[PDB]
Amino acid sequence: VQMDTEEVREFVGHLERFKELLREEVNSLSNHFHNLESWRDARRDKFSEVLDNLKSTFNEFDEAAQEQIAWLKERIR
Repeated sequence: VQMDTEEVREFVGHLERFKELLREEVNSLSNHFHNLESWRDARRDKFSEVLDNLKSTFNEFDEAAQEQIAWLKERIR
């Protein structure tokens, strides 16, 4: 066999935990932020967006990670 399936299984598991953790952590952070009633200048607005470009980047990572996980699981046979 070429690939080492045990090594690959372990990485897949880790990729899975990492991508579930980050989505839950960024939702958490975002729900907290948008729930601040008293910070509402143009700075809050500048961060709202910085948070949004983080959220977009994670979900693109998420999508790319899911497709790699699929390929690797297939390779495993």
